[PDB]
Amino acid sequence: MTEYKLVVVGAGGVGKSALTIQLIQNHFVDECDPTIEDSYRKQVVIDGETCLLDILDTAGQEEYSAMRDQYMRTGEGFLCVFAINNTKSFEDIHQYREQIKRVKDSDDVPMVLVGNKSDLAARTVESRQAQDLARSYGIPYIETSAKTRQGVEDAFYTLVREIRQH
Ligand SMILES: Nc1nc2c(ncn2[C@@H]2O[C@H](COP(=O)(O)OP(=O)(O)O)[C@@H](O)[C@H]2O)c(=O)[nH]1
Ligand SMILES: *CC(=O)N(C)CCN(C)c1ccc([N+](=O)[O-])c2nonc12
Ligand SMILES: [Mg+2]
Repeated sequence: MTEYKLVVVGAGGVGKSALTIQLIQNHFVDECDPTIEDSYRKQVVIDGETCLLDILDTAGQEEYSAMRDQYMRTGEGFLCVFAINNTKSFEDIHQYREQIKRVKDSDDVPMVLVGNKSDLAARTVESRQAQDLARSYGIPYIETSAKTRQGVEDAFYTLVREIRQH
């Protein structure tokens, strides 16, 4: 079956695992082992195509992992995630993208910028700010909540659409 290899990167606590697990298990986790990193597979129909998403949910851990290296190199699309109530997480984004540009040796990597925790009445990073970080990158911005699923399918499926047209 057609597959897409997706990688989810971003600062600690942005909700990378929560997003993954909403897409896959259709529920919210109120917390998660902050340190665990693996890939999960998920069947979805996207734009009418039956396919599998193989999603490495990264952790922040003191580098080297061969598995992590393998996904950073053969991964077709990256979700770059910050939380909209955490300005440091948003500032970090450029480190994550830059590491992806290095491992993929390209300025044109299927990516999507995700502002998670859109449910919160806690916003510190304004939407237009992220629109502009994304536009400058030439990639889409999408705001999500793992708590309510708003934007989640859209984050992932826009990423697939970016992998396809690459
Ligand atoms: N309100 C809210 N909390 C979230 C959301 N996503 C994650 N969280 C919380 O943020 C914390 C970090 O989540 P986690 O998935 O471990 O983040 P990770 O370190 O990026 O994998 C946990 O307490 C989650 O319950 C979200 O969309 N909304
Ligand atoms: C942060 C955390 O609680 N974990 C990494 C525990 C295991 N999780 C989140 C997990 C395990 C297995 C599968 N799976 O088989 O597909 C998951 N899919 O989303 N989260 C999964
Ligand atoms: Mg995690």
